[PDB]
Amino acid sequence: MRAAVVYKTDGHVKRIEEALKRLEVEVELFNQPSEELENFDFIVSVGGDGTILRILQKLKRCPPIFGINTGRVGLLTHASPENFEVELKKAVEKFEVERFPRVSCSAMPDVLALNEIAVLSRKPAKMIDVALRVDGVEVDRIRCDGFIVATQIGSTGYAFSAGGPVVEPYLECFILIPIAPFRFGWKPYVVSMERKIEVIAEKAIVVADGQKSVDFDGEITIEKSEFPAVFFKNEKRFRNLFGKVRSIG
Amino acid sequence: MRAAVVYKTDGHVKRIEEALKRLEVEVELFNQPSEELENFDFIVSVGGDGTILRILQKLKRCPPIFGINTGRVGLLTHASPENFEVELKKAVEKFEVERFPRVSCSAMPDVLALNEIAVLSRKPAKMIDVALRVDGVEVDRIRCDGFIVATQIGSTGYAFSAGGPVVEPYLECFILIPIAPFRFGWKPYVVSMERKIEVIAEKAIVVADGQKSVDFDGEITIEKSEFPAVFFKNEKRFRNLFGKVRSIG
Amino acid sequence: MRAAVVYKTDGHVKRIEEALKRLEVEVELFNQPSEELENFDFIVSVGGDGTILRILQKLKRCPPIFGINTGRVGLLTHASPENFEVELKKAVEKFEVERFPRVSCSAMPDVLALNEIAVLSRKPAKMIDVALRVDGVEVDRIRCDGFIVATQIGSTGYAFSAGGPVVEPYLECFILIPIAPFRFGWKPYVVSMERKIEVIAEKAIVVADGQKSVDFDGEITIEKSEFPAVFFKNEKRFRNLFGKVRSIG
Amino acid sequence: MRAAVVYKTDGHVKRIEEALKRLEVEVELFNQPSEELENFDFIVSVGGDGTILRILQKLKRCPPIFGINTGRVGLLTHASPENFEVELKKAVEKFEVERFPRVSCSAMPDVLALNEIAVLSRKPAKMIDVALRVDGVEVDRIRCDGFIVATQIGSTGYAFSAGGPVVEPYLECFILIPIAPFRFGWKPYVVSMERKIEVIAEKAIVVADGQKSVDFDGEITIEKSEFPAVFFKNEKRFRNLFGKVRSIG
Ligand SMILES: Nc1ncnc2c1ncn2[C@@H]1O[C@H](COP(=O)(O)OP(=O)(O)OP(=O)(O)O)[C@@H](O)[C@H]1O
Ligand SMILES: Nc1ncnc2c1ncn2[C@@H]1O[C@H](COP(=O)(O)OP(=O)(O)OP(=O)(O)O)[C@@H](O)[C@H]1O
Ligand SMILES: Nc1ncnc2c1ncn2[C@@H]1O[C@H](COP(=O)(O)OP(=O)(O)OP(=O)(O)O)[C@@H](O)[C@H]1O
Ligand SMILES: Nc1ncnc2c1ncn2[C@@H]1O[C@H](COP(=O)(O)OP(=O)(O)OP(=O)(O)O)[C@@H](O)[C@H]1O
Ligand SMILES: [Mg+2]
Ligand SMILES: [Mg+2]
Ligand SMILES: [Mg+2]
Ligand SMILES: [Mg+2]
Repeated sequence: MRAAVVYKTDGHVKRIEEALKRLEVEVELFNQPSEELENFDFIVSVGGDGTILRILQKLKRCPPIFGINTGRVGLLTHASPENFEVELKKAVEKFEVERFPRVSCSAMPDVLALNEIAVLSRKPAKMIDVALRVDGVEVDRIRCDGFIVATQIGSTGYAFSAGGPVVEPYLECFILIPIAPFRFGWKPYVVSMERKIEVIAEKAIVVADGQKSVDFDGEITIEKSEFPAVFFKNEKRFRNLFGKVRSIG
Repeated sequence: MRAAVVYKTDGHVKRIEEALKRLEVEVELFNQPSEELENFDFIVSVGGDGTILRILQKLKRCPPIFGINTGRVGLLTHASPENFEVELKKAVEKFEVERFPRVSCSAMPDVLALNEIAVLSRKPAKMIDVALRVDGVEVDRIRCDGFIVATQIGSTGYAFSAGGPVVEPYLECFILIPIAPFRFGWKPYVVSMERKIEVIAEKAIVVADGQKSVDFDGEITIEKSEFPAVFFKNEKRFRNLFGKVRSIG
Repeated sequence: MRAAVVYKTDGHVKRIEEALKRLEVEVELFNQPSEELENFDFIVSVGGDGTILRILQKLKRCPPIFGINTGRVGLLTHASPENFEVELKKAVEKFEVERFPRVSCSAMPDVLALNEIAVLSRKPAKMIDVALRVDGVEVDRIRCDGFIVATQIGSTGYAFSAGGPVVEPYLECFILIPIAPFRFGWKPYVVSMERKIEVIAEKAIVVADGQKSVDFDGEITIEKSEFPAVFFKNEKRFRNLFGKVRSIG
Repeated sequence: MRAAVVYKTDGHVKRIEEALKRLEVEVELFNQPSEELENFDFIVSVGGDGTILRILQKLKRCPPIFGINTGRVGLLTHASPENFEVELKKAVEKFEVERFPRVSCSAMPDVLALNEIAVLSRKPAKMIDVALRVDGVEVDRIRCDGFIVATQIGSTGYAFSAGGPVVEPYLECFILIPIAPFRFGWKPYVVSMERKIEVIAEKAIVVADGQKSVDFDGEITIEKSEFPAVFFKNEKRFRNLFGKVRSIG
């Protein structure tokens, strides 16, 4: 097999390359994410969750990702630098994987998002008027700094900061939530990911996973794509969720 | 067919009975629900959502319920008194139903809940220490006035008041949320309804759907039951959710 | 001088008694608070914040209180058991004090509260309809589990749990906030403590500082009293607030 | 006297000018705010609250402002276009005024704010790391979209949208609150307006009342200024607050 090792910082990389060599895996090193990562049997990401999001932005078909967490919280990672070798051995030898859905947005045709699509004001400290439609029916209209359409994996990201619920990773859904809504009452809405979401706003920008962005005016449609994020199986993902969330800062 | 008409107040009853008589349905009137309601082909509830919850408290096997809303919000009802005949005719003639899961609780055998099981302090204005386990793993411990385990149908009830998300009726899940938690940070958790929930607390009471209560100490288990709530299909349930929620008060 | 030492647990008391004798202060020991505490030059509380609230419940005229924290967070305390001697000596030799307003409630004439007056449903898991008036004008009506009228000192107590803001101890105000409000929109209100607050509710109970309660129906009036809680000056009160708050749980 | 009439829209201006003429007031019309407005006895603003904020940005010494609300909620206005002549007459004849403090920030000397100073990320969807100091002590560090330092008048503006409390206009304080904080726990802080606020952030912009803005890096200080906003007395300001807030959208 051949693996790609993607690292934001140079630390721990020689060690990981050595461990992979013991597993009879050929290694190629990447200091930046690349679409060439599609040509590998699996990917080892060294960094936090953002490294993983930036890797995913290069992949349509996704080789399974193994994350070694040097960042902050590491909801998408599998191991720490202090003990990754055993978990990596398990992952390569069993080769069991999990798939989580990614969403596409009509404003950025070739871009996929694991966490969220956010619609924001082009100008900080100015609001936009956002209308939300789900399966063709207008369900809300609200003045806000922006509006988030997150997956369940994104429930612990931007949506969390905006006041959203923590949703377990195996419950497929969208979380629909405004950022700084100028209204007396508002609630996050949690809907089936099989539904079509439309967000309508003028003078806005759309951002996927905090990485890629574009101006738009009028309507954008957001729907589940055919190209999920693929990770090695983390048997502790549900258990670890609650502790990791409490450490978010 | 034979239908039971169950009413909180006697207003509108005679006209609903005459409407059923015109549909060639035999009618029996009930001023309070009873277990006898299982013997009918369908049930027409005249009242708000609480009337429906009280009807369900008496039903294991559930004949389809049609709700005529004389209450405040009416998330579980199908029509208003001003225009119910057309919708009632459609309901009886098509006889299409929807089933929503109910949960059971180990402290109260033979009691089912559509909205929530809530564990509260026995002493008002006094907190209880609550531990929460999901599929056998302790995921949180928190001091609070009480703790709610809600279905998605219950997301617009007690869980809503406690600060929970609005969840669409066709996404099956539990919402796990504290009432007045004494902690710097906390979040609602949304998990699969296939999971087993355990709530552990001393000096508490457990309440199903705001209707039935028992004192308990120690552990209670909450799980999906085999006996759902059955309603005639409301083709506008999803569309109506958003406007109805905004009117909550 | 003579000091009362009030303790919830038996443990650290002999140590505190010896420290006071070295400061030439006669000591009397109390396992429970009583009205006799008014007859002392000052009071040393050994416990958490609840022990201080229970002391205050017995005091109209309030000798200065010095708190030694054996409870959880201790916003009302001055020192810990591990190092209290130097702070106690400074407190007594300087005898500088701080006064924090307490409020009274028309339902319980001789009862005073430092944190809050709370109006709650007499029936567990059932809402009450609460109307709120400030300086004679009805400002809100809401269905809720209860309603809190807190001082700024109470902003880190029940009001905090209900979702209220943290208000610094030297900004005199009321925080008005519902517990589990069944409404799409609601906000905590912060008003001058010179204003008269009226809460109107049927089938309710009123509770002062989580300690003393009575059933009531109709209108209660809540206002600032002439008998503040008196503490030795804590020079680090403002500074310590933020760290202590982050530790609540 | 001489009055300036400032108008966002040109609709009711002729009506207002003729009314001032009846009160023997010399009128000068302004299509937009100018520092020349300082040279009038009073100012009549035709528009919503934003028009008033833009007028104030051009004023150090503030002639009393009378607001005619063509906007949406109009917390700073005194009358609607349908009935302004009676309230305007009372204002000119009694000439009773109210002063509300404005704040300055060190990044923009000579710029004053009535609602808030907000520190925001320069890039949408990108967080900044913000440290907050009050009277010289660091009281929080948080990753967020931005951070708001509001006056009590600003409690119904950006701070409101960010989840802050509603504070009555006659209780002077700062409300310190993050916008979309990436942390498990957070609270708004309400502190005395006598305190000095320092916000520290890199790659940020500071914005006064949603109008004037500048890039900054490092530290900014925010303090109460000597130049309040001056309005004609609105006898119903406290009473109207609660209804106006509930209509915010
Ligand atoms: N308040 C917030 N504003 C923007 N993004 C947020 C916020 N809170 C959580 N996030 C999450 O951050 C994710 C992007 O993570 P990322 O690691 O790229 O950003 P970062 O850690 O702040 O800094 P950098 O992009 O430079 O690594 C988004 O997908 C979003 O879900
Ligand atoms: N804050 C709250 N406290 C208790 N229950 C709540 C609250 N908010 C919403 N509810 C919902 O109310 C439901 C009970 O409905 P019910 O109609 O019996 O209550 P009610 O309308 O307040 O009382 P009643 O109908 O007997 O006059 C519960 O299942 C719960 O989901
Ligand atoms: N969720 C909550 N419910 C009730 N009280 C709360 C809550 N959160 C904070 N408090 C505060 O707790 C105060 C009472 O403190 P007290 O020490 O008596 O309670 P306790 O610590 O829970 O019980 P105890 O000390 O008897 O073991 C109240 O004045 C209130 O301000
Ligand atoms: N979510 C929000 N984002 C930014 N400002 C907000 C927000 N919610 C309320 N505000 C308030 O809006 C004020 C600015 O008012 P302003 O009238 O200029 O904005 P506007 O109503 O969006 O109109 P416009 O941007 O065209 O001038 C700020 O001082 C702030 O207090
Ligand atoms: Mg990052
Ligand atoms: Mg009811
Ligand atoms: Mg206690
Ligand atoms: Mg405006």
